[PDB]
Amino acid sequence: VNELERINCIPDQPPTKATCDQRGCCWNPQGAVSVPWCYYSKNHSYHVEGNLVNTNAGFTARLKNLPSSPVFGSNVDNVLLTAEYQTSNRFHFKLTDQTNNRFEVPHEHVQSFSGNAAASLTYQVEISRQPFSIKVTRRSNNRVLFDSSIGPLLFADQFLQLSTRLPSTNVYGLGEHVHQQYRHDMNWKTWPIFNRDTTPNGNGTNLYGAQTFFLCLEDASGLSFGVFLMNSNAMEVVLQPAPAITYRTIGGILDFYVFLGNTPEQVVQEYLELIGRPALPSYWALGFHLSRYEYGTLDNMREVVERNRAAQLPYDVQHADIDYMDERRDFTYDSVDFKGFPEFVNELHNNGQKLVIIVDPAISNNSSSSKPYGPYDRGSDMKIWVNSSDGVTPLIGEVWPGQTVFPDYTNPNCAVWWTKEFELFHNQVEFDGIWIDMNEVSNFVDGSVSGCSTNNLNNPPFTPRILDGYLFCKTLCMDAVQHWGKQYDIHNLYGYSMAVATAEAAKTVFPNKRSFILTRSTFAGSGKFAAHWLGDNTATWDDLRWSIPGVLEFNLFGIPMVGPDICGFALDTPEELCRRWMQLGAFYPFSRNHNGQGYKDQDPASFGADSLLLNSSRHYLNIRYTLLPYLYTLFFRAHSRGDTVARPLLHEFYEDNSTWDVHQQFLWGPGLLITPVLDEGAEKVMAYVPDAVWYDYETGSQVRWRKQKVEMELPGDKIGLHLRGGYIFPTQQPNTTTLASRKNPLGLIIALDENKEAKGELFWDDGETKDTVANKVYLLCEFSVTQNRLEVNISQSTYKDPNNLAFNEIKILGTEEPSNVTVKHNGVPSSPTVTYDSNLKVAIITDIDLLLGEAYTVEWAH
Ligand SMILES: *[C@@H]1O[C@H](CO)[C@@H](O)[C@H](O)[C@H]1NC(C)=O
Ligand SMILES: *[C@@H]1O[C@H](CO)[C@@H](O)[C@H](O)[C@H]1NC(C)=O
Ligand SMILES: OC[C@@H]1[C@@H](O)[C@H](O)[C@H]2[C@H](O)[C@@H](O)CN21
Repeated sequence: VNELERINCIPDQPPTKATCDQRGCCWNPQGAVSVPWCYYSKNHSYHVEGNLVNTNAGFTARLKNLPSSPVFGSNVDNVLLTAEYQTSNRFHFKLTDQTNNRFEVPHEHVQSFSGNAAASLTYQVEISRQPFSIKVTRRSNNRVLFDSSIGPLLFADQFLQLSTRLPSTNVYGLGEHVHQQYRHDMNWKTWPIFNRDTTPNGNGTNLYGAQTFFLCLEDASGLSFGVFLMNSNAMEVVLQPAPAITYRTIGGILDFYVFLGNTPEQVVQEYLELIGRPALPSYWALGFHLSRYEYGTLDNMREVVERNRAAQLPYDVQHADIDYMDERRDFTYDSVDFKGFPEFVNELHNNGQKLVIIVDPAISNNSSSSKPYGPYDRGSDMKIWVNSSDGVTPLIGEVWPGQTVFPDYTNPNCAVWWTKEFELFHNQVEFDGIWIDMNEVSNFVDGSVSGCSTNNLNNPPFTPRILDGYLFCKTLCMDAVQHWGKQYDIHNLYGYSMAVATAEAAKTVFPNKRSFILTRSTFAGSGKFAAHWLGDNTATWDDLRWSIPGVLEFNLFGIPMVGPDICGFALDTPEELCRRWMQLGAFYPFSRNHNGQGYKDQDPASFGADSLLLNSSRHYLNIRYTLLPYLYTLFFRAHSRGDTVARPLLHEFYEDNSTWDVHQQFLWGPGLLITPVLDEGAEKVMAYVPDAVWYDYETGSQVRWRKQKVEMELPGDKIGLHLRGGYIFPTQQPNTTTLASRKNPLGLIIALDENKEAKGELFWDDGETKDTVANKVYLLCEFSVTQNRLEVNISQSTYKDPNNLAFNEIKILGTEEPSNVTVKHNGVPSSPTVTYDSNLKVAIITDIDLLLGEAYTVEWAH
């Protein structure tokens, strides 16, 4: 056994020969650092008993345990393998207990399979009998993708483990963590996964969400595949240089999906096809959001709002944190500190702005005849709380308002209750969206106000290396009881269930509107319902750098609307950091400056009406807003097809191995390259320029760099922004709100490729109605340039914007001087103004009016 291929048989303690011998494993203390001294023997685990049986979907096999040591308790003697050839690109297999029903994730989107095996499979499945192994190969090149034969199958009631070899070290995914880099360190590394209230820092702990998806780029051809484990129990993922990955979980079942694609993007599309594509957001959510913990008073909030508005900051959304509430209790506001809250809501609305309020799951149990608290009374009446293990008594914990009960969002009735609470509150404060927080669920006491009983749920035979090392730390007892089951099994599903229930509530509170939901805790599929922010970061240069892979990873998980707290939540933010963070932050798909309690102000206009920071912030935010039709179309593609929004360079340039570990730059979709300065004191960035024609966004000039590392000069007022030749970018003159901005003239940026051609698209709908895509009430158009000719084609034309929108400017990059510019509408002509910069090779066509929704040909000569 090559030492990189050793599968650690002692994950639970310092390795000894005595434990090694008791477990029947192999002992060799002479490897390098982290090489397991004790590893599994070559035969051990399960064997296929009898023949595989063909089914309509695929096949089943009976696996029988080869007796061995009972290390982590009650082992499963007869295992059923059920394999389903679900589509040409998606293989599904599950290992279950043959004679006992086990917990299986009650996912809202994913349905059980009742089909016939798909035809024309891009993969082949090979089963070995003695001992059991499952292998999934790519048919085209027989590349082994999944191969369990590197280690055993382990299947005890509270310890399940399967490993797979990997075809490369190009592995991206898993969460929620601060991985610091984007390409996984396949050196010996364990990542624990269990939804936990913890700090995203340099420690690499489990965080707020649970994301088992990873994608592997096989080689420079782009061939890629992905793996998803459908399991909501505590677990860890062990990575090793074989290269190999081991999933180690403490309940449920091993329910695996293997996705094949021809590109990394297609793998993400295959994954999101299964778990659920992200919601199309409200167009205003794409705007800049402003927030802080503890304005303290409405007057303080109003003062921040008005200095930023006075600064002409693009600024769509104001968030109200727990200081709006009466003593930190849901569905109230402070009648003294926040007196006039409803009038302030009207002010926001009249300014073209939106209010997002924070809401917490945990509900104060402090209610009496003399001082009723409605949310609690109404919730008790309905019996929708999480119960202690007796199954009848609501579990009592402690969060912001003191002692609290916790809604059971897995109960359908709880969503009815939750909806009515929002209905009643909306009648008082007309908020536009909801920020759901602390929904892991988080508890200021461990378990409950009286702790948790010592038992196998609260104290299991094996605990993954989760922060603190106890499941119940800062959350509910594992034996707590809910509709979908015991907390042990469904803990990782609380934030997901809460997002589902909050979207249900939006059906009533915001009829036929998308609204906006921001969630802390997530599970696979939460993007269908909500955006995410990366939690309680810190105002440091490390945190600025770590933001990028975290953003890219959530785009793989199908939560493309993701970003950090710009400028850093904890700590006073240095001006230079916040300036660079705001430059970068204008390009996070979710863009919010948020600040923790008590720290110095970090809202852009607090640095000075004339400061370099405010000026730069406004500049790059005006650029973000200009490119909102482009961003919005990318979200339309993420919603309808499953594309990423913030995208790794390698997803576009996978043929180029120099892009495989790039995590300090990213793309918006296929065509905009963002290069932030990420280092203190720096006015330069060491950057990678991919294999394409690139144009400086502001000047339009073609860079001379192609396929190489560069020192990009980026003074304190700049971030690198380049447009990819070959792409057409729809724009819209910006305003301080998207309400206003959406009524402005549009533009096209045509960045020509080496062949003087370019292509693009634009999606347009009302920007807020739910179902516009499903119901085909939208405009979709395509732009193509092939020497001397721009064509605007209309493929879907069932929405006409009432604001007479039209492209009134076309900027062509990398062009020779255009002459005789003709504009035809269905072949019918019809002279635009043409301005030309011979040094830069930029033409701008103005005095033109291409109505959104109409087909045109713009023609020119040279
Ligand atoms: C919690 O207990 C109440 C009775 O107090 C009951 O009506 C409800 O069904 C219980 N919920 C669960 C998940 O057992
Ligand atoms: C920008 O928005 C304001 C409202 O705040 C509006 O009055 C103004 O006319 C808008 N700009 C354009 C170009 O219409
Ligand atoms: O509402 C109080 C704070 C917010 O300011 C913060 O963004 C959020 C984090 O999840 C925790 O720090 C708790 N929440």
